[PDB]
Amino acid sequence: KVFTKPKKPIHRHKLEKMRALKYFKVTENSFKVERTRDECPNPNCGAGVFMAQHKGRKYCGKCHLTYTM
Amino acid sequence: QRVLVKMTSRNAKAVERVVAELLEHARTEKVEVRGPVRLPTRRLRITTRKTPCGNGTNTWDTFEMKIYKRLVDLRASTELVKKITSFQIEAGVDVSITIP
Amino acid sequence: TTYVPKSSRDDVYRFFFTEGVVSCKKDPLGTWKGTLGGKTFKLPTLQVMQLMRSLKSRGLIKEQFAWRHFYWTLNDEGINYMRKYLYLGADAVPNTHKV
Amino acid sequence: GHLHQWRSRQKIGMGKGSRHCVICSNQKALIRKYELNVCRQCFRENAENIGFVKLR
Amino acid sequence: PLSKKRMMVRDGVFYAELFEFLKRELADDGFAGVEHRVTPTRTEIVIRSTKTREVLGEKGRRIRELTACLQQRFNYKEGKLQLFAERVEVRGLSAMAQAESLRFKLLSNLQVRRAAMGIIRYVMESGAKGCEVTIGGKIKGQRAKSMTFRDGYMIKSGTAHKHFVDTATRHCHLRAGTIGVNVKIMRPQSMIEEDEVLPDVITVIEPK
RNA sequence: GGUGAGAUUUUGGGCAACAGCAGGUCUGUGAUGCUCCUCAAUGUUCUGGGCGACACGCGCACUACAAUGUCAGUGAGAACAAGAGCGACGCUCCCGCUUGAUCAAAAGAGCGGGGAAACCACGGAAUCACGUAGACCCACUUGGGACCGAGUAUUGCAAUUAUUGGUCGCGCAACGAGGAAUGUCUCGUAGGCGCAGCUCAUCAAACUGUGCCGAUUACGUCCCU
RNA sequence: AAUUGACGGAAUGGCACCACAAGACGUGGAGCGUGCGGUUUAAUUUGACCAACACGGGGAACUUUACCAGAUCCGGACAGGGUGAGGAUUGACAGAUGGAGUGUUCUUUCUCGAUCCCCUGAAUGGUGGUGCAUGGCCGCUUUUGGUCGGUGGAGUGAUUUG
Ligand SMILES: [K+]
Ligand SMILES: [K+]
Ligand SMILES: [K+]
Ligand SMILES: [K+]
Ligand SMILES: [K+]
Ligand SMILES: [K+]
Ligand SMILES: [K+]
Ligand SMILES: [K+]
Ligand SMILES: [Mg+2]
Ligand SMILES: [Mg+2]
Ligand SMILES: [Mg+2]
Ligand SMILES: [Mg+2]
Ligand SMILES: [Mg+2]
Ligand SMILES: [Mg+2]
Ligand SMILES: [Mg+2]
Ligand SMILES: [Mg+2]
Ligand SMILES: [Mg+2]
Ligand SMILES: [Mg+2]
Ligand SMILES: [Mg+2]
Ligand SMILES: [Mg+2]
Ligand SMILES: [Mg+2]
Ligand SMILES: [Mg+2]
Ligand SMILES: [Mg+2]
Ligand SMILES: [Mg+2]
Ligand SMILES: [Mg+2]
Ligand SMILES: [Mg+2]
Ligand SMILES: [Mg+2]
Ligand SMILES: [Zn+2]
Repeated sequence: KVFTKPKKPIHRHKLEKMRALKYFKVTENSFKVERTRDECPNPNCGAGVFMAQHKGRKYCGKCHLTYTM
Repeated sequence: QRVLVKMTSRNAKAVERVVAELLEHARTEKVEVRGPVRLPTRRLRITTRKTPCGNGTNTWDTFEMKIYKRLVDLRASTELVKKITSFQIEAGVDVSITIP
Repeated sequence: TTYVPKSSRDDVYRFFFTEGVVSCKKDPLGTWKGTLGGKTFKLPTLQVMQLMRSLKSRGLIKEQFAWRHFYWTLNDEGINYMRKYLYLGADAVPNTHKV
Repeated sequence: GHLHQWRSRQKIGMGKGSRHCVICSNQKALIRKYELNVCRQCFRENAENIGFVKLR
Repeated sequence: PLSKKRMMVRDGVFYAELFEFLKRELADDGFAGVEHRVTPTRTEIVIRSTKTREVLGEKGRRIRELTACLQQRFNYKEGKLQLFAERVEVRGLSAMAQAESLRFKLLSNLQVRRAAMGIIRYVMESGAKGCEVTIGGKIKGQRAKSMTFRDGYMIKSGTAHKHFVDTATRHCHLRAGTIGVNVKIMRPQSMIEEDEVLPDVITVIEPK
């Protein structure tokens, strides 16, 4: 009846407002658009999936494939 | 031993009518038959306590199922066998045809 | 596992309307199989139960149960709802409605 | 990884906990003879329809 | 290939489940039994009923719904299962039909004695040799009891009474608890085989 | 008494009226009224413990206290039954014959059979028998096998609080026929002896059946209940 | 004062190896297996006291499991209000945290894309209680020979005859 421990928090999803403004850079060079992230080489993922680029590793959201520097 | 016809059922009367009328078709065509063989009859048994809770005198129930089997041997050409056994079967009788 | 993707919901609804009856087995570790003119599809048993439970809370489903098995049938209100949802023509009816 | 843990032991499929009565899903006092898998209380009610008769 | 004794058990288990599914579904309609037969081309199932039109439904909608239920449950191939409906010649000689009719009357807030006497009177007019209706539960206030209503002949011992007496039991769920009803009907002629005499009746033929 | 395979409900079962009991079961059910909990849950799942823990009292079994025996050999000999499609390309159950084997049991491995009157199987069960010219000789003894130590193989995802089998030790643990009291039983029965099914991945001193050897006493009474 | 039961160390006639007589083999004394009580325990889950006690088909390693110490999930449908494609929400590699080299939660930033999320009602599930609120089933009274109307007779009547 007495727990003697702090209550479990619940995770909840962190919101990145306008997250799609990153991953894309446009230059005047009519504009030229290039991607600032790398795509997952896994065949099942495709060209629409990006890599997390953590501080020290690159991570895929769905395949969970990781590349460490 | 060209064709073996095996019939099994849980109804004694039903399995006898199927055997008798099958012999009727064979005789009406004049195909030789080795007389029907009455294989041993089997009894399946299950014994359980009568009570649903386990109180009182320990009494038991015995349940039984009887299975009857008959065997008929026919020596006839290929297309003749299908004609002989084409008739419809009563409910609850299983008929199998085997070529040894 | 009770989180139903939209694609699976549409396939189950389309199978339901075409046949008019869906039968399932009460088993948490189970898989439900169905076909839509060939092209068989599968989804967990828990997702099928969630979709039918929501439909039954609304007045669109009749339910029966016997020997660890569900039996679901669409009624007239459910037929109307499924027609708007799937964007079918007003002349469309399930099977078992055709002689 | 909570879904990998959700019903891990029930997925193994061995012992008394993997068998259910095919009528009521109870796990106590099953009749496994001839692969019936019916509990002893449900068998007495459905024995006539299955085909068992009290004679002796 | 399963052995013969395993196949016989499997057929009995299939029939018991089909019987239970039909009596739950076809409750509130006259349900009297089901016959199942296997043919080389398909499988035929005949449903006996007192209200055949209720079983069939508009056109054949209800009977086609029942076919779709069974086909999916037992993985029957398309065109390999067929269902039929036939009517009972005498409705009043069916214990299953009478028990479900009594349960409907009790749910409709009727007096226990008046409801029971109605079923017995109808059965006797139908041509039965005897009838027995038993009701038990909280018929009065807060303390359970049971009543019985009888008419005509009835036999209770031996084995021959199973060929002549038809019985059925049902549960009625009222707002204060459950009430059970049991109906027994003694029929002329045997349910197993016709032209069968009673076990202890001797007749002497008149001389020519 | 006769006739008879059988001579009195033929012998064993199953079924079994009318009235009841505050007998048992809400731990069988998608039987069920009121009531309680209901998102740090009395729902559900996962990990680990417990249900068995031990100064004692009681019911029911198994093994004995030995010679009408124990041990070691040889001989003949039954019935009821059972057996295979989730998780790992078929398979998954039950058996037999070889081999392992130029050296224990228990294993392991090849080749086959059976959907069961077609395999196991000519179904080599244990009491039993033997003129076996076998061992022991009245003692807690080669009676009895509790308790405990050490090595091994198998079932299982997991064997410690020993799963089970097999091997060598321990046998100096009681026990030498059991006070008052008390159970069941009348003919293929009592008692004795094993075997199968069931529960079952692995475990039967239990229960449900089956056969084998096979008696003494009574054919009455209302003294006790 | 009468009637029906029950009872009597009051009579009459019968019956039963769950009674005895004539006997057989045992149990009660020993070791051990199992069930019950008690004691112990975080917990040793619990029903039942001739007609409970190898009974609940109850020979429980995990599961079973109902008890104890902890950790997860929503399987709270549906209705109303609110956030919400300028993103409501799901999942997760690596490091710490938890017993836990398959995100329980935290740091980090990818993935999914209206399936949810927060609040209020309601609803579900429960081997939770109550068998003295019940149905069904079973045991026992009770292994013996017993039970009931219709019409008629007797009695003011309860009742009796049959
Ligand atoms: K209840
Ligand atoms: K116990
Ligand atoms: K005791
Ligand atoms: K037992
Ligand atoms: K007498
Ligand atoms: K008794
Ligand atoms: K009761
Ligand atoms: K009278
Ligand atoms: Mg009679
Ligand atoms: Mg009789
Ligand atoms: Mg010895
Ligand atoms: Mg040894
Ligand atoms: Mg030893
Ligand atoms: Mg010694
Ligand atoms: Mg007086
Ligand atoms: Mg006595
Ligand atoms: Mg003793
Ligand atoms: Mg008694
Ligand atoms: Mg054990
Ligand atoms: Mg646990
Ligand atoms: Mg629970
Ligand atoms: Mg429940
Ligand atoms: Mg009660
Ligand atoms: Mg009650
Ligand atoms: Mg009671
Ligand atoms: Mg008795
Ligand atoms: Mg009178
Ligand atoms: Zn990827």
